[PDB]
Amino acid sequence: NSSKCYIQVTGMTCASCVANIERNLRREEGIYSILVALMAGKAEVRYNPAVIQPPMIAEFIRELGFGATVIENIEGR
Repeated sequence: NSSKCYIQVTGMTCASCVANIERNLRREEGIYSILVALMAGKAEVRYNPAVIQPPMIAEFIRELGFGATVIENIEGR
């Protein structure tokens, strides 16, 4: 637990969209750190799959109409 989940978002280029997503994720009960790989069109959340659960993270992004796709790596490396 407390690991990295990778995400990609179909509109990373939309500047403030990532900043919105950051904040949104930041609050969530299990997120220790937000996404940032706008640079190349990825997102990297430090998440804690006990409370939150990875699909709920993905849902959270999709709420603002963003086509999120999610790559959970492993529960800790």
